[PDB]
Amino acid sequence: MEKEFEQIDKSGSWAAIYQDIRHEASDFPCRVAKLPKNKNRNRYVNVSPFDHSRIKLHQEDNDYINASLIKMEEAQRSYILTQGPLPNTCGHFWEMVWEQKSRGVVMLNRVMEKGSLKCAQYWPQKEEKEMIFEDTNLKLTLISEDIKTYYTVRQLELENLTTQETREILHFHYTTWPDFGVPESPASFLNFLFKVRESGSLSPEHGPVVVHCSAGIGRSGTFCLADTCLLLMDKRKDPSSVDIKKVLLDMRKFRCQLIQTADQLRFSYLAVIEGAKFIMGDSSVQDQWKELSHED
Ligand SMILES: O=C(O)C(=O)Nc1sc2c(c1C(=O)O)CCSC2
Repeated sequence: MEKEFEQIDKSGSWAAIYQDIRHEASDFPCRVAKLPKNKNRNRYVNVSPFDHSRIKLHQEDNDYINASLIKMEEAQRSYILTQGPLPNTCGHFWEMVWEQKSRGVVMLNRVMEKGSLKCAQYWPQKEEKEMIFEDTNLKLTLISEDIKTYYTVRQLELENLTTQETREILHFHYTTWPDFGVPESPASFLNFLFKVRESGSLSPEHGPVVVHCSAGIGRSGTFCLADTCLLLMDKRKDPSSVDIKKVLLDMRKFRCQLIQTADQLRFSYLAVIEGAKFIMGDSSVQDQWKELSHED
């Protein structure tokens, strides 16, 4: 990837490669997304889940959410990628987290960005003010939170009000990754990815992690592409056998248009190439990312 990276950079060809990926990517129907009744369930008219990998809500009324299951078979990790919840679909989002048995929610965007409300405020910002989502009968409380300078970790309690079963959900909120943008550095992104990893939420005893940005494609695609490249590499301890563009194409079978610009593609190569130092047995790089990232 690293010889590949410098051949791309050297000849200024990131947009054409990105363009090429774009022409190779799958396209499957998104007919349920586009039903008239689901119009207000999609944030963006042109970003829909394919029918074959969409998450169905376990409810008879209307089972649709804008969300897909990215099942990475070789890597043996799955993720749910979803749009930032809308004001009428926060109760569906939480219904999805409960039914799917997810332990973690990775949020890569802010509620407000570039002057616009890119996502609903779907979680409580304070402990005394729980949310009840009456359409899906679910209660959520802020148990606490750890605010760093570029991310915050929250612990949430999700109650299914129908059984009174309770689960803890960890929320990993990256607050300084710009829409259509890249993280400040490979260090700080890697520091963030490894916080999520260490917490256990990626672990196969749990449902798939839920990753969202505002559309569930650009920042989320970038997050997942890095994670999975690094997992692949880990399982074989063989960096040279991971084909990043080929992993992004496999992920694009399950949701359209994963990774939104050519600099996000380029950052993913940066992230995986740096992350490999750690996968290949230099644990010291991890606490270096931590220093560089200025987390406190
Ligand atoms: O949130 C991201 O990282 C991302 O993919 N966002 C996307 S992808 C996308 C859009 C947006 C957006 O937020 O405006 C606007 C419609 S075109 C494709």
